[PDB]
Amino acid sequence: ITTPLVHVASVEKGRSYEDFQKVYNAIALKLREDDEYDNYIGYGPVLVRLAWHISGTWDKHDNTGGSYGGTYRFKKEFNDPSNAGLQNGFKFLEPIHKEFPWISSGDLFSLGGVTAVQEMQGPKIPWRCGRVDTPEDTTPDNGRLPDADKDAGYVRTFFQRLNMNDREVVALMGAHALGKTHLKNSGYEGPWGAANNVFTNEFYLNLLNEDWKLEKNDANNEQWDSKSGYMMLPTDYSLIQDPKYLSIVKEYANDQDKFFKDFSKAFEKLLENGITFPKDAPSPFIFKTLEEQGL
Ligand code: HEM
Repeated sequence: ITTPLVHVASVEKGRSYEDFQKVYNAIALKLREDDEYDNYIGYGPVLVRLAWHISGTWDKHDNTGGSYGGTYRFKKEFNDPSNAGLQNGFKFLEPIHKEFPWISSGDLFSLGGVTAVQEMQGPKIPWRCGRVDTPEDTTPDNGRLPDADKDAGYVRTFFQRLNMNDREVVALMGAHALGKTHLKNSGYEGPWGAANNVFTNEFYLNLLNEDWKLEKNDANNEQWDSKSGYMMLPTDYSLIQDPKYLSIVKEYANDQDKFFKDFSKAFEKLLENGITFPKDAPSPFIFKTLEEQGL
C-alpha cells in the first residue's frame, strides 16, 4: 500500500551546462563579495550545511524527504529547530534565484553546496540537474536530521536511513573542517579547526592529534574541547571511539587525496538520494571554479 515514491528528474526547459555554470558563477561571485559574514568565515560553510540538511531529510524506506522537492522553502521545514541558522543561506540565495528564476529550488539549494565546496578549494563534485519543486503537503515533518549528542552506534544506524556505509559516513563528516558551531543555533560553541573556510582533511588530523577533554558548555551540553580552542561534537568524537570508524579516520588523516575522492562520491550521492534519472538524462556536470575561468 505505501509504495516508495518515484521522483523522476526533469531538466529545466531548454537549459544546459552553460546555464548552470552561470548560476554557479553568480553563487561563487557573491561568496567572494560577502566576505564579512559570520566574523569573516563567509557563506561557504552555511551553504554546505544547507545542501546537507535539505538532502538529509530523506527516508529510503518510503522515499519521503530528500532534495528533489525543494521543500525547505516551506514554513514547516524552514522552521525545523535542526535548521536553525540556515535562514542565512536561504537569504544569500534569494538574489541568485531572482536573477535565475527558471531553476528549481532543490537544484539551487544543492548547487549552492557544490559551488561552496569547490570555491573553498575542495574536490570537484559532479552535479546533475532535474529536481522538480513539489507542493507544500510533501514537506517532511521535523525530526529527521541527526542529534549531535549521540554515539557511534547512533551515527551508523542513522546513516543507514540515507543508504550510507562506514566509508561514506566518515568522508561526509569531514565537512566539519568548515565553519563552526554557534551556541544560539545548536547549543554547541566553537570551530573544529583553524582553516575554517578552506576545504581540507583538517577534521581528521585534529581528531587524532589534539588532546580532547569532555566539558560542559554554556548551554549545559557536553562537547570535547582542546587547548588550541577547537571543539568536537559527541558524534564527531565517536568516529575515533568506534574501531571501524577509527581506521577510516586514520586513512583520511594520512591521505587528503583519498578523502577528496571519497567525499566527492558520497556528497553527490547524498544530494541525489531519492531521485530517479532517466537513462536519456544528460551526464553529470563538472563546473569550473572562478579561478579556472580567470574570473
Ligand atoms: C551525525 C551527523 C551530523 C551531525 C550530528 C551534525 C551536526 C552539526 C551541528 C550541531 C552543527 C552546528 C550548527 C550551528 O550551530 O550553526 C553543524 C554545522 C555544520 N555541518 Fe554538520 N552535522 C552532521 C553531518 C554533516 C554533514 C554530512 C555535512 C556535509 C556534508 C555537514 C556540514 C556542516 C557544516 C559545513 C557546518 C558548519 C555550518 C556553519 O558554519 O554555519 N554536517 N553540524
